[PDB]
Amino acid sequence: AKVHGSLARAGKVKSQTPKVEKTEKPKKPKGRAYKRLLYTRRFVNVTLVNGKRRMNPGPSVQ
Amino acid sequence: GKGKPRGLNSARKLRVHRRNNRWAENNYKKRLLGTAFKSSPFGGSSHAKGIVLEKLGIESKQPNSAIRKCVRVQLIKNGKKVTAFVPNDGCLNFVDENDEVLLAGFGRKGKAKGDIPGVRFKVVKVSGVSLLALWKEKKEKPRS
Amino acid sequence: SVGFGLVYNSVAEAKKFEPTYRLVRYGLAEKVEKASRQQRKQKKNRDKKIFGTGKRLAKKVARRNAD
Amino acid sequence: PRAPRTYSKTYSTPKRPYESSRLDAELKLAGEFGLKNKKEIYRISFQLSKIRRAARDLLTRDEKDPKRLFEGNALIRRLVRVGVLSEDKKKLDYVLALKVEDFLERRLQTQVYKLGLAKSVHHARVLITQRHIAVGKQIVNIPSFMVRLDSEKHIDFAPTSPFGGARPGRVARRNAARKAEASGE
RNA sequence: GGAUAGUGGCCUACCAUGGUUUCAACGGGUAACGGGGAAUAAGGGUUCGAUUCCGGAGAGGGAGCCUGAGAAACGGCUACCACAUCCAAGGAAGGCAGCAGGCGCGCAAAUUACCCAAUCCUAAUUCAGGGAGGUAGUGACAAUAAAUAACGAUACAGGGCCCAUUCGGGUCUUGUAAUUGGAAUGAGUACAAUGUAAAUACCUUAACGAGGAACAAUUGGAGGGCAAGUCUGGUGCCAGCAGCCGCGGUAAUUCCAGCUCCAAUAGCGUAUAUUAAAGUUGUUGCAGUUAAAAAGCUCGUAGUUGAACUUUGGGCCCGGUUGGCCG
RNA sequence: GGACUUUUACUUUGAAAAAAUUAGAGUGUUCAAAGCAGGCGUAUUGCUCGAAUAUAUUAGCAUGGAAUAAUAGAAUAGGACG
Ligand SMILES: [Mg+2]
Ligand SMILES: [Mg+2]
Ligand SMILES: [Mg+2]
Ligand SMILES: [Mg+2]
Ligand SMILES: [Mg+2]
Ligand SMILES: [Mg+2]
Ligand SMILES: [Mg+2]
Ligand SMILES: [Mg+2]
Ligand SMILES: [Mg+2]
Ligand SMILES: [Mg+2]
Ligand SMILES: [Mg+2]
Ligand SMILES: [Mg+2]
Ligand SMILES: [Mg+2]
Ligand SMILES: [Mg+2]
Ligand SMILES: [Mg+2]
Ligand SMILES: [Mg+2]
Ligand SMILES: [Mg+2]
Ligand SMILES: [Mg+2]
Ligand SMILES: [Mg+2]
Ligand SMILES: [Mg+2]
Ligand SMILES: [Mg+2]
Ligand SMILES: [Mg+2]
Ligand SMILES: [Mg+2]
Ligand SMILES: [Mg+2]
Ligand SMILES: [Mg+2]
Ligand SMILES: [Mg+2]
Ligand SMILES: [Mg+2]
Ligand SMILES: [Mg+2]
Ligand SMILES: [Mg+2]
Ligand SMILES: [Mg+2]
Ligand SMILES: [Mg+2]
Ligand SMILES: [Mg+2]
Ligand SMILES: [Mg+2]
Ligand SMILES: [Mg+2]
Ligand SMILES: [Mg+2]
Ligand SMILES: [Mg+2]
Ligand SMILES: [Mg+2]
Repeated sequence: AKVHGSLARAGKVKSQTPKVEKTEKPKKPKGRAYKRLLYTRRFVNVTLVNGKRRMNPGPSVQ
Repeated sequence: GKGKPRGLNSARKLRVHRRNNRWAENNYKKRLLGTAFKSSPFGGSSHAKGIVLEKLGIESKQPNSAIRKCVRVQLIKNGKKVTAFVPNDGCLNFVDENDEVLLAGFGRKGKAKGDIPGVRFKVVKVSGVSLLALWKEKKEKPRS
Repeated sequence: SVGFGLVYNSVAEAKKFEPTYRLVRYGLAEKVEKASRQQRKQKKNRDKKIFGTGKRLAKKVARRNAD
Repeated sequence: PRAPRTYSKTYSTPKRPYESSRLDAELKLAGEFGLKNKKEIYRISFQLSKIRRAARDLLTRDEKDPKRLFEGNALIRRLVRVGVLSEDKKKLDYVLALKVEDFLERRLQTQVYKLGLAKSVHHARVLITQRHIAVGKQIVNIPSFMVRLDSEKHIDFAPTSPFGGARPGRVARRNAARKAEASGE
């Protein structure tokens, strides 16, 4: 339909999100060590639950 | 009955009546008539490369609303004119006029994708570098 | 380690029968110094152009410039 | 115009990519056998599929069939010599119901755990891939060795490597020297 | 009859009017060399095969011929056609779909390197020659193996089965660290030897080579399909995302980002093609009243298909095979 | 005793057949993809198993079968047997 619409705000949001650098962190173990982690972590210690168990809960319900 | 013949010596018709009806099968017909080589902007080839004629701001179909930012391209191999979507935020500032870019399809089988009309190709490279790289600042556009 | 070994009845029937690279590995033969396959070949080809001794032909040549 | 040095691939991936069921089961096998990635489970999961088919087919022949016999016993015979097929599940019917771990059990890695040596399948790995083990006179640093019956009682530390005589490593030997040139004189 | 190595309308002379076709001739297309074979795995099929072996063909396009046992040969010649090089302007010379390399084309493909040591071929010939072949180089085409950490110590929580009246508490083993401890190893680097035609790498091995800014793994994703956040900050139907449904107009689980989380991981994503899923090509195995589809009607040729009946029953011999029981 | 289907289709069993690939047996390439090697011993002059097998559904050839389905034959007897 219309095909020559405005190009003047190309890159609007990317150029206007405040940059913030990533925090450093201890390296995470790569390879077999990771699947070890993941195994003992996901089900052996068993952490947070709900009757379903939850991988990534932001600050809980409380 | 079943409306098709069963006769031990009916191979002829079955062999033929199926050949005769493979034609309502789209992909088959497209493949047999070589549409890919004939109509299609690319050769059939997965990718093509052309030159950027103008920046186009194409307005999205309903119920959406935006300016979809595209480019008009002169495909080098047959000088066909085909318009292409520049993906990601403000990457239209990465391609210029007379710039030579690489286009590829939309995964949608030559049909157009999403709310962008008449566009069926994406811009994967410009001036020989990747687009993703230009965007994620892994590289620089070579100084034309 | 595992390899392969030969012991020739007499040193003589070795020198004859052994391939000439193991010969030089031992010292039992000299490392012939030659021009590379290319230099060789290219000489073969420069020669291809000449009919006869050429020790004739350089007389043909030398005649033309001394006058 | 030579001769095509042939090859084939050892694994296969699952048709449905995101079965959290299978994903759960897999991970268990990863930490209960100290595995590296899924391909190590995939490989065997492929392996197993070819066996059961081979079996499946022969089971469709007649019994006393020349082919079934030569290559039914053959199959079983191999599956026994390795520790996968038990001493009297030696039929074709049992090779079908043959499960996965049945294989994964017989890994060098799991075996090094299964008799002292390691105390941990993960210890067991980093030990194997470091010349710290030998089946007979043979040093073997592949976690996936598959230990055979008559081979089982020959998996000992190496003639080299501190854990088996002959020198300490070079981190021990590095220490004996730093308690030497300094405090000594 | 002529010609041929030779049959034959192969060619000629004469004589006849024959030869092929709805069981698809003839003509057209092919982004067509044929096959061995490849991909896809319930099956039946679908798709691919320029390309490691066999066969055919061609050497810029065509035709012609010499030599020879063999060529209609092209790293042979002759002519025309198309390119096109040297030149003292008279003349002369070239044919990479051999190996390298260059230009062009394009999304798309490596060194103008070493060598006859192997494999095998040629010749007058154990010797000579071989860009056949082999070697190294470039090489994330595909394929295989599978490092990126391992084990303690300490102090809390406690899986603590208990003892048990109570901050009482047996005692291994999970879980946590701006807390410590020594052990191990090759990626490399490198005396040597090995490997090689000479090298190089692999195999082997002295002297070296692990504590975080390292020896620091990535790729994509986190609404549904689909595994994993309704956490924070940004933007406000804009920028942008989204195969598909859809997300964005001020508290965005879908955009831009930080944090965390998921998946596959030395690999992960995108595009085009194809195959499964597809019983959406259906022989197996679909559909046709109203969803797409029974020709208005009947005749009828090719085609497909087409009732039943003709040695049935009885009676014997011979040597065989998994099972009864047993050692 | 050999030859023997009026004329066929069908089906069985074989023959002549390529290697590589495929399926598949043997073999510890340190595992594996591979490879087709290898193994035993007095290892001071040795011994020794291998390098199988399956697969081709067209057509042709050979062969066992004759159910199914086609096909021929005595009617102006111009019939059959000897
Ligand atoms: Mg819609
Ligand atoms: Mg003739
Ligand atoms: Mg005639
Ligand atoms: Mg006529
Ligand atoms: Mg056509
Ligand atoms: Mg062609
Ligand atoms: Mg083809
Ligand atoms: Mg081919
Ligand atoms: Mg074909
Ligand atoms: Mg071609
Ligand atoms: Mg030719
Ligand atoms: Mg050319
Ligand atoms: Mg000659
Ligand atoms: Mg020619
Ligand atoms: Mg040439
Ligand atoms: Mg030639
Ligand atoms: Mg070339
Ligand atoms: Mg050049
Ligand atoms: Mg490119
Ligand atoms: Mg490439
Ligand atoms: Mg040679
Ligand atoms: Mg020679
Ligand atoms: Mg001589
Ligand atoms: Mg690393
Ligand atoms: Mg470190
Ligand atoms: Mg990430
Ligand atoms: Mg996010
Ligand atoms: Mg999703
Ligand atoms: Mg989910
Ligand atoms: Mg928000
Ligand atoms: Mg059928
Ligand atoms: Mg239907
Ligand atoms: Mg209708
Ligand atoms: Mg009609
Ligand atoms: Mg009937
Ligand atoms: Mg002796
Ligand atoms: Mg027959």
